[PDB]
Amino acid sequence: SAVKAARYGKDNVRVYKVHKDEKTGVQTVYEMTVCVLLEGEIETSYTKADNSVIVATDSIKNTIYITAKQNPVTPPELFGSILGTHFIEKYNHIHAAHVNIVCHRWTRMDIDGKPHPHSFIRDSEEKRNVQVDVVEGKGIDIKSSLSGLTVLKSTNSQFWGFLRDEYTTLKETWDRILSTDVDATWQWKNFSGLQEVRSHVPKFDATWATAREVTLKTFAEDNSASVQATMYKMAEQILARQQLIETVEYSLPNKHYFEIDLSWHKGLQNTGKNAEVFAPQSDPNGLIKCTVGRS
Amino acid sequence: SAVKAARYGKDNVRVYKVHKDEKTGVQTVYEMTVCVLLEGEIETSYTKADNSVIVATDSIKNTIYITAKQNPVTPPELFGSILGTHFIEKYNHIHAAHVNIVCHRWTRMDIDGKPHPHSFIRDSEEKRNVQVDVVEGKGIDIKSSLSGLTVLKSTNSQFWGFLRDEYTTLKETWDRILSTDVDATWQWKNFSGLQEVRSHVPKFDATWATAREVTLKTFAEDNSASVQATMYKMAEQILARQQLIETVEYSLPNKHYFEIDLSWHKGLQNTGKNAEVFAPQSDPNGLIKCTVGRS
Amino acid sequence: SAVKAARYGKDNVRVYKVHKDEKTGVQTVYEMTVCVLLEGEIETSYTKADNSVIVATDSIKNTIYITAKQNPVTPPELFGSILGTHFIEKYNHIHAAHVNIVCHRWTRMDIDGKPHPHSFIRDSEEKRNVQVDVVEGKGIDIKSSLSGLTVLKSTNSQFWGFLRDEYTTLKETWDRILSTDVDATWQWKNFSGLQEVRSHVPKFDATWATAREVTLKTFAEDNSASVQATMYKMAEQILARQQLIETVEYSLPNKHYFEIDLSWHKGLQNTGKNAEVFAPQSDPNGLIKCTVGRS
Amino acid sequence: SAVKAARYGKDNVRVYKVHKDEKTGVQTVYEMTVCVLLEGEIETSYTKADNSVIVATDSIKNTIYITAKQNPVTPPELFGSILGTHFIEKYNHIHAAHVNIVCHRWTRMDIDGKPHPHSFIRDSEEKRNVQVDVVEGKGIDIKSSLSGLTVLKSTNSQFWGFLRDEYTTLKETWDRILSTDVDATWQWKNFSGLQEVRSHVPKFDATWATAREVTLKTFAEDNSASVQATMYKMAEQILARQQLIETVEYSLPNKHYFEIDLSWHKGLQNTGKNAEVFAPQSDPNGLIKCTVGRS
Ligand SMILES: O=c1[nH]c(=O)c2nn[nH]c2[nH]1
Ligand SMILES: O=c1[nH]c(=O)c2nn[nH]c2[nH]1
Ligand SMILES: O=c1[nH]c(=O)c2nn[nH]c2[nH]1
Ligand SMILES: O=c1[nH]c(=O)c2nn[nH]c2[nH]1
Ligand SMILES: [Ar]
Ligand SMILES: [Ar]
Ligand SMILES: [Ar]
Ligand SMILES: [Ar]
Ligand SMILES: [Ar]
Ligand SMILES: [Ar]
Ligand SMILES: [Ar]
Ligand SMILES: [Ar]
Ligand code: NA
Ligand code: NA
Ligand code: NA
Ligand code: NA
Repeated sequence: SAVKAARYGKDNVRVYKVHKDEKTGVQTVYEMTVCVLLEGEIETSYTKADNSVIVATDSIKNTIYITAKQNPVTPPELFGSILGTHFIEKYNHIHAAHVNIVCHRWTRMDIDGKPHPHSFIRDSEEKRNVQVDVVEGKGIDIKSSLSGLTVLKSTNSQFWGFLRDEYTTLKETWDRILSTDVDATWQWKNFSGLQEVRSHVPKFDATWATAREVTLKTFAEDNSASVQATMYKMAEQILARQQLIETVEYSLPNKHYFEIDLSWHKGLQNTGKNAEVFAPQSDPNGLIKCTVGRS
Repeated sequence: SAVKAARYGKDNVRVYKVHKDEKTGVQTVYEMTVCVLLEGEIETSYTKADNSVIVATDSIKNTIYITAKQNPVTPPELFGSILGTHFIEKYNHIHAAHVNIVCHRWTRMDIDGKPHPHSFIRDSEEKRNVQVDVVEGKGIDIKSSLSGLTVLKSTNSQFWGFLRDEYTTLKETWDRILSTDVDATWQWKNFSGLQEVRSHVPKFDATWATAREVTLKTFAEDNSASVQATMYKMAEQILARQQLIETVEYSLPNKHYFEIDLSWHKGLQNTGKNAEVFAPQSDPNGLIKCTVGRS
Repeated sequence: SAVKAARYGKDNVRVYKVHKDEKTGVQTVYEMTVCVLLEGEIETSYTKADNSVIVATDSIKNTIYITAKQNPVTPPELFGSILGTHFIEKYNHIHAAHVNIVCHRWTRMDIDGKPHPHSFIRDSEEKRNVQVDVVEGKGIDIKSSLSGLTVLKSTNSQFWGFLRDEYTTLKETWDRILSTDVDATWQWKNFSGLQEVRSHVPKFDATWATAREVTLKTFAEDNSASVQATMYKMAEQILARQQLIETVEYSLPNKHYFEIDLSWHKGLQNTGKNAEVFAPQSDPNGLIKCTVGRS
Repeated sequence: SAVKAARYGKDNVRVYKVHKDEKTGVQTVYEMTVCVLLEGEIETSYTKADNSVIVATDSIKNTIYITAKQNPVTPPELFGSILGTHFIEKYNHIHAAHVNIVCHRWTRMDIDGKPHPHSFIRDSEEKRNVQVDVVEGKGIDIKSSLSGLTVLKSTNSQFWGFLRDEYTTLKETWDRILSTDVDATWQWKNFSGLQEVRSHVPKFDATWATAREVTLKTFAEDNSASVQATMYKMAEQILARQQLIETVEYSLPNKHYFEIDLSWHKGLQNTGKNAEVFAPQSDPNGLIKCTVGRS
């Protein structure tokens, strides 16, 4: 047998960084979880117990904290590119660095209507993520995402006109609840290297803001024919709003809220126009995926 | 052998309710998870396979949905009181109903600076909870809480002058990170029954808002001597601002953020006044608890 | 305002210990998660920023590791008793130590039908737990438990003859699935102190083994009238088999498996005697509790 | 813009099936979680609100329960192939069915040393999984796996000879703890369709048994030079033992157990040969991946 593929490194590296403006006393905090996996001429660590080719996962962990000390950790697209570039440049025999970052929310507190200089709240488990693949000779491939953005609308969702056969029980509806956990990913044009990533740094925060704003507005305002039709509208707007993105991907659960027929109890009316009380369904869930690109 | 205590019922009952204003078109959503456990003359269900005494957990589930249909689900102190009162009043042999409610956040979306009439975001995993114990002959005992309120301050936390002996390694500090998940409970004066709960309804939302505001402002503004000293100031203020509360209880983890000595690497300075990059510790954690009452 | 209750210490302390027999080469591993909370004359740490009274949670953490180094970590009732006794004996102003231990399974691997000397599998998420409350002047109160013991029987469960009224939809059944996660606790007679705990050491492993054996055999063999009736028979037998236990407590979810009527599809029969395919329900769940003591 | 890729369906479908031998009274239970995602000529559901092309996720859920009623649910490779084949054959415009199955453990109880006819224990959260991709014109691609197999050895693990530079702090060791959660995947030769999958049905259970046996024996017996070197030995043995597999993939966390220097406390010796008490590290973790094929 032979090694067809291999990658290794350190996962679940928790990092915090603080910025202190000594002039204003304003502090800004950043918290992330980092994974770095390396590829290269490392076959022999698997086949021949040749540890000489292994940059120790412990050393990869140290390198994450050192890089965080010596560079901005924002935007995560840039930090990931710096960290990935370090490994392929430092080590002749390392040819790819795969850097995943989950960014945790620390939103500045407003106390008596003024932003507090050094106190933060985790407003939601919503994440901002990157996958940065730094490949020697093939530049830097960046996927950006937001995930765990949990939303519900109580009307202006519909689902009718779907295929009906001997497997179908679902009633058509012209008025339902729609609730999802938004996972939205935008795939950047290939970058030639760290210089080109740096040249575009402001577009990262901007495009995340756009993706989040388009997601929330389209969800709120679309009189939805389906998850499919609504998610496509989000993707096409994001593409129209950032030329450097090639594709937008959505992965959306349909988190069902079922009507509860109470007519067995004192003729209580709680269906159709009378529906007030619903049973949120933990499982199963619809799962709807799309990747949208330019025509 | 004999039954010394027994309670039974339905846990993890997910409930959603919508209110629709037909004049303004504005919709408001409520989502909770409910547990109801019953006590009474039920020992024979355990000792003698006497199911005649069981109000089926399935029937308790139906009753939660029916009660939500026929009553306001807010504030949760009132809904719990109504639900618990139902069981002890309806069934001669049921003498206690223990109602736990977890309220899930659905915060109205602002789209283009305007509140949306029917679109919501889960803006934190923070919960608002009640435990309502309805006991025949002994009234209604309510504990109200907020939980999952995750906060961090980057400075204006200290920990020095603790006991130092042969078990002590911790360095004194005059400037550290403090981060916690706030679990805060306020225990109401005993209520005689549902009428007395109804007479205090506005105080529930008001006291929750006070508890949250005091928590956030005190956390942000206190130059903290310890978790102990800071949580005590929160509890004090809440007691001073609602005379119908007997006690305020805090349970606070100390979610440690450790400095990282990088001086082994090219003499990099990242401790004391140079500390920028920290290692968030998943475990272990300080756990600090208080119950504060009136002098 | 005044402190009515306070306790503080270190939670989520992960501990591993290995025993190595140098003669046989056989190694034995223990892994636990420990929480120690202290009470005593500590109110001034809350009211007056008086840290002089705090045994640092960091120091409690060190003490857990040192105690594990200097004593057996098994049975957990003994280790907890030793750990708790340390704090109240060492520190004049500490009057109570509350020790919780979760024991993680590391079961020796059988390789080619032979027990391996140093290789282990986590063969369930089932835990063995203790809560050891060491209170100066009032001895040592131990609750022992098994939890996370997940079981299912496919028949020989029934539920009929429960109360039927206008809230009732549940059909009587003489043949259903029963599945639960067993949480079983046995409360020991108060011990005068560490000497008395040491005098009963063999009874801890023996009573845990009895509790587990009775749970499994009674679950498997009882033609169950209800969760209530089955859990009571378990508690009875355990009380009858260890006179040093005062009470046995069960907390059992009813993890519902619902029949699926498929008769709408080509007249497929999948209910009653034809029931083969079921929908496991994540939520809600029955929750049935008992505490059984001696007549 | 345009749809580059799309797939949709139902996730987290919990299924239970029982087999009853009426002759012997022996019952056998199976429990799984199923996901089915469909591809085909469905672009217009996204682009034009054309729901005519949507087989409702609700209908996909019904189809899972009907297929489970009408077919064996074991081995999961076969059930997945039947379920996937159903969608591409039933619907002209559906061209691929992607079927993921997680199999949950229900191990028959031994009561007084005899296997019980209808009582089961969940021995471990270890899963057996399949990914079955049924693609019209391109046959059936099956990945089989075991996951969540949690193991530890207390010695006969080493890690020395790794690269040392200005980023390295890790001490070489000739005797450490090694603990992992095994995720092992074997990729089958492409099958032309359901007939060819059926022709190989016994190899599925056999190859799972082999994979699990090789994993446990190699882990227990290898005097490990690294995770890399040990996982490669497992993969090469599985390939040698089943000709119909093309690749074996392992993904292994290195779940670190750190020594605790206690020499600051009464010169306590707990390092190197004296190491008894360790701190299990929740995070970060080494992550080591390999895909092995034939040379
Ligand atoms: O088995 C190991 N492999 C590695 O790559 C590694 N790096 N640090 N420790 C390690 N252990
Ligand atoms: O065993 C049971 N106990 C109960 O109290 C119950 N209620 N519904 N189903 C039930 N099953
Ligand atoms: O605020 C704190 N309280 C404590 O009791 C403590 N112990 N270690 N660190 C601490 N921080
Ligand atoms: O938005 C929806 N899309 C679907 O594909 C679907 N299927 N059932 N319900 C549904 N809702
Ligand atoms: Ar960070
Ligand atoms: Ar959507
Ligand atoms: Ar609700
Ligand atoms: Ar605090
Ligand atoms: Ar241990
Ligand atoms: Ar039971
Ligand atoms: Ar199944
Ligand atoms: Ar391994
Ligand atoms: Na390189
Ligand atoms: Na009553
Ligand atoms: Na004492
Ligand atoms: Na087809």
